[PDB]
Amino acid sequence: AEKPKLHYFNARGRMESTRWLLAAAGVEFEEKFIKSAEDLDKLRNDGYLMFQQVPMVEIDGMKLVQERAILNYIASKYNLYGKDIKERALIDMYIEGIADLGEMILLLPVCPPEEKDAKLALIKEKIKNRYFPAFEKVLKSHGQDYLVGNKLSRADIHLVELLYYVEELDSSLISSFPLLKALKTRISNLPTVKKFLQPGSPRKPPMDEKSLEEARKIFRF
Amino acid sequence: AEKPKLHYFNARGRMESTRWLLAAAGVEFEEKFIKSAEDLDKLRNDGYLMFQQVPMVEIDGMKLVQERAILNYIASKYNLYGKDIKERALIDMYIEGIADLGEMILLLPVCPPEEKDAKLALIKEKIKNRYFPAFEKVLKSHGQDYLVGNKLSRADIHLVELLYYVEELDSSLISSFPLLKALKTRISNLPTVKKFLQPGSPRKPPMDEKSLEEARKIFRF
Ligand SMILES: COc1ccc(CSC[C@H](NC(=O)CCCN)C(=O)NCC(=O)O)cc1
Ligand SMILES: COc1ccc(CSC[C@H](NC(=O)CCCN)C(=O)NCC(=O)O)cc1
Ligand SMILES: [Cl-]
Ligand SMILES: [Cl-]
Repeated sequence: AEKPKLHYFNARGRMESTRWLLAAAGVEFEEKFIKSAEDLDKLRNDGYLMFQQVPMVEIDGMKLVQERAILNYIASKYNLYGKDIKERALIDMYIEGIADLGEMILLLPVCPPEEKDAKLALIKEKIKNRYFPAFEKVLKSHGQDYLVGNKLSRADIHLVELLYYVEELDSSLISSFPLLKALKTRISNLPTVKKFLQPGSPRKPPMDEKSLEEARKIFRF
Repeated sequence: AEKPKLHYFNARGRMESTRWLLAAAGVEFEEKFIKSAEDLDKLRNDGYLMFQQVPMVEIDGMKLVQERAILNYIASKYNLYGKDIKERALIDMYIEGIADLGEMILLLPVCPPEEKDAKLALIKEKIKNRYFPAFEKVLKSHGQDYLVGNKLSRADIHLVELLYYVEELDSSLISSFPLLKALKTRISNLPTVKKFLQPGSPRKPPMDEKSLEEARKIFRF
């Protein structure tokens, strides 16, 4: 069973959701960490990166770049993309909202320092008034344990990953959303996810100033 | 089955790729233009916008928001998403690179005035050195008339749409990419696309200063 190989630097960034999804699905992977700009250039010069960027995942004979292409593939392969085209639409709608919020959070430390305070406030406003109410409403609507189809899907995994990041940001933000809290708990207790959340897994820590500088070095921004 | 109904303002923006894809698929659709902040607020208040944003498309009983959710559903529904999981992986990689370049171009007029010139220069370098070479290389690899599976897919439609925007930016950018020029011609001559390119279709013009101010008042930015 040829192990997916994840090409990225040693940090969450744009590869972390893939780590979560693979782990949730019970899929053992290996990581090849990029440690320098010359490591990145070697991947490029070797023809591994369609758009000269990473993440790249070697899986099932493909060299897949673009986080959404990677995740869509994994989700479909491991039956985490719902049962039909209509369930996929709900899943897609939900996870695209999750991705918008996740992007805001991801880029927050790369924000011009003069914009950081207002943008943090905007994110917190959006969490409390836009995103968390949307997902709370979906869960309340059907009263089922999962977002879509009464069955585990990538939507549950991606939302719960985001809930962990929001907790890191401000642990109060979830406080008025009991159904999200309950989903976090249930999903975090699934054996594959529980193992991923335990010390020693490939799960990556929050990116510190230093890891961010290693990114600026490697990717030249 | 209802005719799909597209909720957006009367401009390209984030709904235009949906108009291209539906039109290319031969699917008749209706539009309901938002003209004020109040129209948008009515859709939000009445519960039809999961994340309080448009585009929203009413299709097959869903109120689908999020452009990628909308496009994924339409592509699957109309057999424009390839024939298997690995073809979808190529399609997704391709269209995610298209979206990255498209997003840059979309947001150019909303750049601070003093950053706009430098951002245009960077977009032009990326077109010439990163994106056009990637898609040229795909077309060269198989020499076929379509990007994937020797069959029209969403990737051909989204690519050709982008080639039209690039042409507006600078008609010289494609000049050294003969296979891209040929794809633009062929796809533009497909009966459905031809009709969409002709007058009187739902295709939208470039956004001018007056349309941008309309967006600023409806969406409050
Ligand atoms: C705040 O933390 C980070 C750390 C790294 C990155 C950059 S991820 C590597 C980058 N890839 C992309 O931008 C892919 C997006 C596709 N939709 C990359 O490879 N950059 C090199 C380059 O663009 O030349 C972003 C936020
Ligand atoms: C350069 O021209 C434009 C014009 C309008 C828009 C905004 S499109 C409407 C907006 N939707 C989104 O941002 C959707 C993104 C989901 N990934 C919207 O509804 N904004 C109101 C709001 O966010 O409250 C963007 C560029
Ligand atoms: Cl990516
Ligand atoms: Cl959207």
